[PDB]
Amino acid sequence: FDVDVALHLGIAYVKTGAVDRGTELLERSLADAPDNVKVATVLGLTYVQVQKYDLAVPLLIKVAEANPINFNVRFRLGVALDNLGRFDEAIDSFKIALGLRPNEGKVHRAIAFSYEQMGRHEEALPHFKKANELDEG
Repeated sequence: FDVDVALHLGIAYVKTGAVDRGTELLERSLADAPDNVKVATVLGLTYVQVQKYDLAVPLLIKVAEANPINFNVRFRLGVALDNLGRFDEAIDSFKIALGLRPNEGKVHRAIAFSYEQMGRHEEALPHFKKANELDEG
């Protein structure tokens, strides 16, 4: 069973719409199986850079299962989910990113925006507060 072929066969089914079938393959290529996980991490993060949020998400979710405590992966998966309009998933992933680094203001900010996009202003406020008291001064 060829893993390089699974990741790329996986990603093409995601873009195609069959997000179930691809994510099976993607999962099947990152296991505690390889280092294909490094390749999936760069693709995932790059797809968020290049605003292909559609595709970044399954990767970064399966990356996150395989490397559960990569801060940048939970943070950018948050950013991508937020751009897809999946705000609860985004807050949930930003919460974990803050768990790994409680003093990244950029993460309080992002979570404040996700709440606001749901029209939940009182919940946004403390994060806006913490976001501001976590840089100068």
